[PDB]
Amino acid sequence: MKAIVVYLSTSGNTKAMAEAIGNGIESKNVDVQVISFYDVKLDELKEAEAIAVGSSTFYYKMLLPMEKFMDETLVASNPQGKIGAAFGSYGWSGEAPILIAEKMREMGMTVMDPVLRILHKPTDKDLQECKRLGIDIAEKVKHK
Ligand SMILES: Cc1cc2nc3c(=O)[nH]c(=O)nc-3n(C[C@H](O)[C@H](O)[C@H](O)COP(=O)(O)O)c2cc1C
Repeated sequence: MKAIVVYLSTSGNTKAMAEAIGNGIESKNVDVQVISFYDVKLDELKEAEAIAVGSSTFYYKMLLPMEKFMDETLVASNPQGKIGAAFGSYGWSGEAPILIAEKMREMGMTVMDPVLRILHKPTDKDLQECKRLGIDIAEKVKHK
């Protein structure tokens, strides 16, 4: 089975989170690809049993390219009933991962806890939190 970790990142912080989530999924022998939203194909979303989506927060929102990706591409992938996860890096208000999770639920996805947001640059211990989210995603995939 297969998971995909899709992200938007402006300075690398959400990207670092995404790669650590993927490392956690790999560690449980679930296939995974960690990929920027710009490069992901519709078929790759359709193929996946679990889709984790991450964005940083700019002016209290996920950035517009990610909002479009979610409203157009993710909806078109027919994700009803799939495992979802939401994450991102932020500086003080941190709305984007909350908004991502809400969008996923509206789409019919079952969003795992925790929705994971991390201030500024992830420390090593922060990246262990990310790895744990990936382990949890893999275990959820294998349980289904
Ligand atoms: C122009 C700009 C606007 C930002 N606005 C917010 C904001 O409204 N709320 C917040 O929590 N962080 C805000 N941030 C902080 C970023 O979310 C934070 O630096 C984050 O670590 C960037 O992660 P990334 O490298 O994955 O893009 C802003 C940063 C910039 C540069």
